[PDB]
Amino acid sequence: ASPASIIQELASAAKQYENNESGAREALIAQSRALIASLEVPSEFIQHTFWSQPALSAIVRLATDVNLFQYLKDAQEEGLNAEALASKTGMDVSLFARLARHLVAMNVITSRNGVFYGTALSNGLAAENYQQSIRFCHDVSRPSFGAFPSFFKGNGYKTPALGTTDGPFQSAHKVDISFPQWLVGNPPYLQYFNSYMSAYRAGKPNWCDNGFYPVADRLLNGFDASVSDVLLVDVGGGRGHDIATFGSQFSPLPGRLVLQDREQVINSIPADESRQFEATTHDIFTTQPVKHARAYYMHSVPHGFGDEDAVKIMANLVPALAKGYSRVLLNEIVVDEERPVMSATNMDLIMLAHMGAKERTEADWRSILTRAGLKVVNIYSYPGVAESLIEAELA
Amino acid sequence: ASPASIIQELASAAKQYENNESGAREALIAQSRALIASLEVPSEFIQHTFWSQPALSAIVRLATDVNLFQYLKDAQEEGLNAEALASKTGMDVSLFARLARHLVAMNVITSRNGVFYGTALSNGLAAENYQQSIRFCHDVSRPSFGAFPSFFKGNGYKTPALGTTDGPFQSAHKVDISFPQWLVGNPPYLQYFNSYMSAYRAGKPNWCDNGFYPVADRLLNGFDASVSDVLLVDVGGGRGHDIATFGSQFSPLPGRLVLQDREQVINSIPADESRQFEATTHDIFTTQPVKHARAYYMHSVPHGFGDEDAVKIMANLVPALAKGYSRVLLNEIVVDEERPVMSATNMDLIMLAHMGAKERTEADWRSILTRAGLKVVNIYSYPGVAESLIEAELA
Ligand SMILES: C/C(=C\Cc1c(O)c(C)c2c(c1O)C(=O)OC2)CC/C=C(\C)CCC(=O)O
Ligand SMILES: C/C(=C\Cc1c(O)c(C)c2c(c1O)C(=O)OC2)CC/C=C(\C)CCC(=O)O
Ligand SMILES: Nc1ncnc2c1ncn2[C@@H]1O[C@H](CSCC[C@H](N)C(=O)O)[C@@H](O)[C@H]1O
Ligand SMILES: Nc1ncnc2c1ncn2[C@@H]1O[C@H](CSCC[C@H](N)C(=O)O)[C@@H](O)[C@H]1O
Repeated sequence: ASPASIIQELASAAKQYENNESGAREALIAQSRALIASLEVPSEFIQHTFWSQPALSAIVRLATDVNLFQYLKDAQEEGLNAEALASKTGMDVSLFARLARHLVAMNVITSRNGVFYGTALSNGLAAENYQQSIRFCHDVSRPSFGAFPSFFKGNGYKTPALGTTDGPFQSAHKVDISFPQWLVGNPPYLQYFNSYMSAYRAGKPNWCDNGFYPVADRLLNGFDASVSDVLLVDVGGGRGHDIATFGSQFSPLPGRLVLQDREQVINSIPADESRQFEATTHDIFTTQPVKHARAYYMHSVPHGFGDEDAVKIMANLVPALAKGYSRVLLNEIVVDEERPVMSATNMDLIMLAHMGAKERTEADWRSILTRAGLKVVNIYSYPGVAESLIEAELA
Repeated sequence: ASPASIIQELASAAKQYENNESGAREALIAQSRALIASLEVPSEFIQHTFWSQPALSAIVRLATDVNLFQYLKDAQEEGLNAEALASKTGMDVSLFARLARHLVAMNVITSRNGVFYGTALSNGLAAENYQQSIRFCHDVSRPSFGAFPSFFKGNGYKTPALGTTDGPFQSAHKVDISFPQWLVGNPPYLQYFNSYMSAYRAGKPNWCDNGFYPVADRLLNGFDASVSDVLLVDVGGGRGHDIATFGSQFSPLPGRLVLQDREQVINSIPADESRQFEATTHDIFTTQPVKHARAYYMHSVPHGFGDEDAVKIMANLVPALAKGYSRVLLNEIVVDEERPVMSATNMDLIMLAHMGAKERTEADWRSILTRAGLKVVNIYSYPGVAESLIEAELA
């Protein structure tokens, strides 16, 4: 596509974005990246990919060590000049201004008349969960990507056979243990990971939002407390950010909300008297203990496991399902391989770089659910959202 | 700026780009990046910065090990499917398709009906100098950026005092020697660097192009073979790509073209009977041996050196200058600190990450030239071009 036609497509998406159509924001972003790619000469592609972005990642990482985004957030509309910010961060003024000016050039913060100002982005990055996301990605994920060329050359350009212990993660970090075992052994990155799970897709429409999955019609309609008093179990739900969002959207709840994860995750949940869920320890590789709930929900859980393990994770729900009553709700990326998109290839390579795993096509998921004893009822998607919602049931 | 106003600015730049105005291509790219930044939520910024781009750098690096861009270039409009390309590259078909699909999603190659196709970008990246640029950046530059957070935390957030031996480069690569000494000791990266110098700003208007520096009026007009038969000396000109471009644009030449660089650079220049320059060894830290030439040109040379060394590099030209006749032409970035731009902060952080050096403001350069014994005549710039052209003369 020529730049001329992409300029037209971009103008068309801007109209849809002004009219507030679903997915138009993401489409406008996608047209902009296509436009850049159609105009950039290879030397500019080299500079952006290999200079601007590694420098940007490093400075953003450095920002979380010196409290930079928090200070700019506090300054609000007044901002701070380099001398004030260097003094607050304990940095050489000259060094600080050079790093800050790259953030300005990358559109992360703004600058006017020698004063630096926070932005919606940088103010958002000031939050603790984004701070820990940045540290995790730069300290843990980045070296694994850096190891891809040499790891795959050494392994003969093969897909990791075991996934767990024979991937680029193990080579980058010079261990022979799995990524989950590495996290348990390497504080503070396990708790950084748990904060990260509330940030990696934040601000995107959730499965239970309007026009995505019909929660009311499929779950609340026909809820039967005589079958079970449990409305929804979130299997592997982290610190509970997804299940809490569910409860706030469908209150008063007709039944209980049960969060299931690892003990170290459950024990890190901060106290809250307004909590609408019960936090419980469960191992996804044992049989589901909550029997006959109206819904079992998983989000980004079996995508981190090979086929044999994914089948076990789904099969372990089967003994708990009430026939004709219990829904299985799998919130995962469904890869369309004829239409590759960043949101799907991103997570795919993240799975390869940490778990040695992969994102799956619709035929892939159907095969896994069938081997588990489940059958697909319907698959729901939403424009601009990475994940689909697969509703399954007892085969 | 709201997205609405940026959409308007983008439409205005597209008109200027259609009318072929100078710098309009770069301006259109800049508006697109601003638009993306105004629409992206922080989770998408995290995914792009810390997932998409490190993965993209790694795959592009892997591509140079398996000859991928060259194969797609050879396939021309027919393209290749994953099975054909995996067979040619010696890669697992599944592994290859996942990596290739990320290149498609990042707009580096295209895909239709399961067939992958080269692009202007990927076909350009197939050239040997871009191949070696990619290896240099991923193997040498990338680790240095990755070391920024921990290096500056360890050094108290100070500008490298010596620059040469006390910077993030030394920490990333675990040496105590300077970057130039490291290159000499680490084949093949020195010759990769020399290929890289012909790629890092290729495709951009040169200083001697129309509407930039008036070569004809300032140099050719008034050329005097009785003063010297040398028209232009390129001091530190690499393998000669800049001086060869000069000769092809201003032929028949009234005087000689002299290239000066390190012996290992001169000795790597491939033979060419149509060569219009004389390749000669010279050390920029000794007095200029070519006396009274019409012009002495440097491009991206003193920007890699601290103030004391930059002064010496410029002062070493002074004994060779013919008063009233010899021009000094310094082709370097001139940083406008009130208006930060990617092309200037990019190179600034590259200087920090390799040389422990920095890009300079106009007042910075004037101070250096004055201490060297030179005075500025005029400074020329061009829309969208990173470097300016400072014409100096004997003070
Ligand atoms: C499915 C898993 C990880 C797979 C994954 C993701 O699901 C998501 C969304 C992201 C990444 C990731 O690796 C990532 O890096 O960014 C986002 C399980 C990882 C295991 C534990 C933390 C348990 C440790 C214990 O034993 O207690
Ligand atoms: C000014 C120097 C480097 C400074 C620099 C650049 O001028 C440019 C354009 C780039 C980088 C860079 O480091 C870079 O990384 O990307 C582009 C001199 C480096 C020394 C030698 C190669 C001599 C070795 C011997 O002794 O023979
Ligand atoms: N064996 C196991 N038993 C229970 N939970 C597990 C588990 N292995 C991994 N998990 C959990 O699976 C989750 C995967 S990350 C996804 C978290 C959350 N559902 C979200 O999308 O935001 C983590 O919370 C992790 O602790
Ligand atoms: N002491 C020295 N004497 C001569 N040349 C030197 C030198 N130190 C570094 N150089 C040269 O300075 C150049 C800097 S990189 C710039 C290369 C070229 N002018 C371009 O812009 O494309 C390299 O070619 C390097 O070999």
